[PDB]
Amino acid sequence: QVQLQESGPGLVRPSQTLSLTCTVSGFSLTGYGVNWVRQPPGRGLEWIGMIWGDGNTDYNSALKSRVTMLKDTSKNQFSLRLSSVTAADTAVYYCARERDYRLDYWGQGSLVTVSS
Amino acid sequence: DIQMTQSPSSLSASVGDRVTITCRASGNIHNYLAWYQQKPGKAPKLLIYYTTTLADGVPSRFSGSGSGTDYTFTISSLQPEDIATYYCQHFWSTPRTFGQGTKVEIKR
Amino acid sequence: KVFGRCELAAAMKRHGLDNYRGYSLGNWVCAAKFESNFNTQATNRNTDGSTDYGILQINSRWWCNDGRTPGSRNLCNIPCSALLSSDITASVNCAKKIVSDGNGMNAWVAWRNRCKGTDVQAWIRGCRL
Repeated sequence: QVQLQESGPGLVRPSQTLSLTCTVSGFSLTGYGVNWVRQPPGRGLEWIGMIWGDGNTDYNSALKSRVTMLKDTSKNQFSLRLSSVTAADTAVYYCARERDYRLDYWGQGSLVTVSS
Repeated sequence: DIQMTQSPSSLSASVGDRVTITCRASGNIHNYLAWYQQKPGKAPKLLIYYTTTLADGVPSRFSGSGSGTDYTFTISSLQPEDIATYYCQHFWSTPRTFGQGTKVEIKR
Repeated sequence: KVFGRCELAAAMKRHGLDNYRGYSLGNWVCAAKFESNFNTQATNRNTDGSTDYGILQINSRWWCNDGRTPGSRNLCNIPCSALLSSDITASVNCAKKIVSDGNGMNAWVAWRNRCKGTDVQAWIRGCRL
């Protein structure tokens, strides 16, 4: 019963802050971690970072000073805030569950595009 | 930061053929390499982990061997249902990086 | 005696624990780390007749035998005395017997408490293997 579902805005004005949500189910928010990966329309898969089962974070050395990851054992959701988005932050953000060094459960993916 | 260098960028072959995609790691990833398959329109799906170990339900056509920095993934018999893009991702410490993925396709 | 992570990770590697039931070697090291703290002579008591034995603390009630514990089912079919050896063979086997499904690891308290959902790899990182 492992399900992930990303939700967020499609359109976002540049300089503004991107903030999508990933709501899980079917598994323990403390025994599994979650990775966020994005993919520009047409382009390849970029790994944005993760948040370990133990509440720890690790960001890709590029988007680091602008991505913040949060867990919320309340509504069973993890949050990704991408700050001051230029227009190459236009992509499909995924949220996958990490099971012992392998992303085995993936969300459906939500497109987010910055206008202008 | 261990970078992932995957080639080729795309290949074409006839059903029944063996195709091979490779991932050469900027540093030793210690067998912690994984391979996903992605069809247009949907998320990537797990195929192999820890270099050779396949996911559940995955067909046997697929395989993976490798060690150190040199890793390779093999579709032993290209079938119509294999046409997708394949990526690799290392899991040796963070951050992880994906290869650029190969786009497998049917010749003619 | 008290092994070394790399020292032990090596033996567990040699003993079929690497990616057993899809369980990364990190996990097998983290377990012994907290359960026995790398000591083969470890022995801990419970809140019943049970006494956990060895580097992987195998339980006197369901797994090994110590002829002093009520309801001993001895599923591993082995005397707890063979688990306090300097050879992790005996233990490793029995340990392989617990993990049955592919989620069998949850059995270890310490693993489930201070290993699941952590960078368990870190335990094997730096070992030559």
